[PDB]
Amino acid sequence: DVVVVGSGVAGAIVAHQLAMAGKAVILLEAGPRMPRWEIVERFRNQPDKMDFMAPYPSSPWAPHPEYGPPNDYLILKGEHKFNSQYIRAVGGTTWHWAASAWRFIPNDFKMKSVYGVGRDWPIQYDDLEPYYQRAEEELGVWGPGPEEDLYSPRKQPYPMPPLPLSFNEQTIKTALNNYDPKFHVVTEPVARNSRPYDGRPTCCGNNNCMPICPIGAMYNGIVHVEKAERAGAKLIENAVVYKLETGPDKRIVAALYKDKTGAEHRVEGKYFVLAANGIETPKILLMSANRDFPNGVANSSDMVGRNLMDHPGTGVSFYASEKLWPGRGPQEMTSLIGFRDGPFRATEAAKKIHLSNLSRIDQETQKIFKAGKLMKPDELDAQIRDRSARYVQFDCFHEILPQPENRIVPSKTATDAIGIPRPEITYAIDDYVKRGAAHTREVYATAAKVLGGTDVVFNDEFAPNNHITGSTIMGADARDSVVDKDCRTFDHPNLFISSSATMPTVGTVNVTLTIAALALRMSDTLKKEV
Amino acid sequence: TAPLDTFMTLSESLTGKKGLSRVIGERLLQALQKGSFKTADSLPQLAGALASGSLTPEQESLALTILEAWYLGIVDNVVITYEEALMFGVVSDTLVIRSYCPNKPGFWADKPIERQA
Amino acid sequence: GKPAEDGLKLRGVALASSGIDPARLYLGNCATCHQMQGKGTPDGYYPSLFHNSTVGASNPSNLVQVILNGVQRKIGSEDIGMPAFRYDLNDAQIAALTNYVTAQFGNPAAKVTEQDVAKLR
Ligand SMILES: *Cc1cc2c(cc1C)nc1c(=O)[nH]c(=O)nc-1n2C[C@H](O)[C@H](O)[C@H](O)COP(=O)(O)OP(=O)(O)OC[C@H]1O[C@@H](n2cnc3c(N)ncnc32)[C@H](O)[C@@H]1O
Ligand code: HEM
Ligand code: F3S
Repeated sequence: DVVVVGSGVAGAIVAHQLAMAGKAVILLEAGPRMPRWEIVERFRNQPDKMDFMAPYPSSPWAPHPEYGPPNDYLILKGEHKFNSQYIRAVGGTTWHWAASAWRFIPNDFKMKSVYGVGRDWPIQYDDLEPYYQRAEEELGVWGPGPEEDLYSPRKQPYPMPPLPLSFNEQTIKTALNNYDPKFHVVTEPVARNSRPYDGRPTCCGNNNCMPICPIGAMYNGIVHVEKAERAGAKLIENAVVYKLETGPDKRIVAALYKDKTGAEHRVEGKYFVLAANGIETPKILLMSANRDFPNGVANSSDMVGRNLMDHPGTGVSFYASEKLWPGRGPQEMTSLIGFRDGPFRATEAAKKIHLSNLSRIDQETQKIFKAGKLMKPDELDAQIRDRSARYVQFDCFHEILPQPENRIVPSKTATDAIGIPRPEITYAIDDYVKRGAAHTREVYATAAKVLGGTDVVFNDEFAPNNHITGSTIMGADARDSVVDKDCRTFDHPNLFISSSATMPTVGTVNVTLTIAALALRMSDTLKKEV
Repeated sequence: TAPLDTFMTLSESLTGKKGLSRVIGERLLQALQKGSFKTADSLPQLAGALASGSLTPEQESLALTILEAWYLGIVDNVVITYEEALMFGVVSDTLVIRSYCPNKPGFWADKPIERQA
Repeated sequence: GKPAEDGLKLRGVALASSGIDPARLYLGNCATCHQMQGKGTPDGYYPSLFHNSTVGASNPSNLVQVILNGVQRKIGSEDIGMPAFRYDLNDAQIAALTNYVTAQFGNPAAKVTEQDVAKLR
């Protein structure tokens, strides 16, 4: 009845829903199923625990980005190299995510119709609010009470309350808040258990969010892949989809995949859900091209792969005047949602700045030793606690406008092991973001002076935040879009896209929650038709 | 008197810690050297220079390595030890270590109890 | 029981390809809670399972029973719970872990659990 490609949070949910509805489902998974226990030990064994893709081996048949060292699986060109990362394995990229469950603020859903830049959504916030909550109820998300205004109107409160903040995050929260209320530093909404929830456990400050929770305390796509199989959904691990086949009713009738060997297989279904990631979903589309649709299925708009977006990050690291001991609790619980909105957003982009609660005794110890000067164990320890306690780091999400010149196309030369053309991404960062980062740097310098910073280091290199969006743009008409407001494709009735690719604007936050909601949206949609 | 007792008591001298696991100390030992003894020796010769007057330049480089081996837990870019890594237990009172839960949920609310102060 | 050290020499060594390696089963499935050595965190919470009752009984049916499902102590408007391992572990994976646990923590003599796992499901 329903054939879901990709077992990432997106597809996982869809499978589960229709699986519950008593519908026969097939979940197609490119990579293999890696169990919790195995992943952790790989990490615990890795020399660099700042490489969050390391403990996830890129299976030759289903390869993915790896920068330790560079496996160059991505062909990058343009002004800025789109060095993002995803995880091809049963459970999706939510295996290594930070579990930061943020809502898009109303104005995000009407950028051009308000600031006159980018593009509007075919839907408005109030349309996704009821689903937003259902997404917070399925994932299990803790978040502040009314007292803290997240500027996303809530019909109902969070299903869980947030555990106390880390001494580090509570100190810097108060320090800045009392300085300027405009910074508006608040408790971050996240999919972390503040109490035994969904049959899972509660956070115990493993401080390992990225690259992985060894308990399940926080949400991992796998949770629904499980619930999915238990509903009756037939999951096929190591089924890398490469082509989609159509019928005269410009409808999709089957999808073909290669197993570990490279042996092509065919899967026939009634409805199709393209639940691959931001780079992989457009690759399959720009790969299933036939005489019926020369420009590639659901690509009559020629917008498939285009309008690719991801928050160009910018951080700052310094040594505070006071001890903070980053590492006691989750990696991130604080977020400076001050410049998420405002008029200027018609000139430079709005950014969400987040304080780093990651252990730095790993890094700081190394930094001392790199000096290469011998010291007695009293002076050594002295510097270890002095450095690792006073270390603070601020990273932020910048918003880049959806641009058609930024695209993901299957390279017409390079190819993967099983011989599938590998993603060739052409990305560049407009001045719209450059100006925003400029003022974003003035906030960093101030945050320093407030927290009595020393050895203040500025990271002015736009870092990838791994939020691939806009590949299969959403719109009103099919001449400048790919899917409608129902996440359905204009070209193919029974083809649905459940990925950040459908998101017109990237906004100022992490998109996963937005994705999970849109997923549940379709679930009710597909559930009425079939 | 095996090339291991020398190392252990040479390590306690540099690390300034007592009760180091000889199980780890041997692994560090193996990795510090090759399949060789050239490293297993000169240890006694070092212990004398250290626990006395001035140290010869390249006699320092040897110490510095033994330190890193114990604290960082990685030698030649290979993880020999992570939990027992000495850098993680110098502010303890309750060991942190990334990938392991110290105490319980709310543990990170109140101010950490700085050690040797 | 007594502190393990079982993983003391298991760090840096690549993971095994096929076959139940009980030693690593505890490391990846547990440790992060009961800690590598099985000592359990200072402020009690998740207890040390080398001086526990269940860990070393005589007939460990009540032991594996926990590994399968977990615990749900809801008392004190601040409830606890050791999570589930019914869907993330096999009857053989569990039984082999149980034998390791008991043997290197409890009184291994009566430590059986030879595919009694399945019957407990
Ligand atoms: C890397 C990363 C990402 C991340 C993050 C931190 C890191 C280090 N922190 C986040 C955060 O704090 N908040 C947030 O909202 N997002 C955060 N992210 C990003 C997040 O992980 C992803 O945006 C999200 O998980 C995307 O989910 P989705 O379901 O859309 O897709 P996926 O998770 O990437 O899973 C894709 C699945 O599809 C399969 N696949 C891919 N290609 C194929 C083909 N050709 N055939 C078959 N299957 C395919 C993959 O195997 C996978 O199962
Ligand atoms: C993993 C393999 C694993 C095992 C095995 C295990 C065993 C275990 C036992 C035997 C007990 C005693 C409870 C009883 O009376 O039978 C016990 C208790 C707790 N556990 Fe546990 N446990 C394993 C894994 C985990 C994990 C991953 C956590 C938490 C993340 C966890 C926690 C707990 C807690 C808490 C208890 C007791 C609750 C309390 O003392 O407050 N366990 N476990
Ligand atoms: S990995 Fe685990 S329990 Fe807390 S901070 Fe990160 S979630």
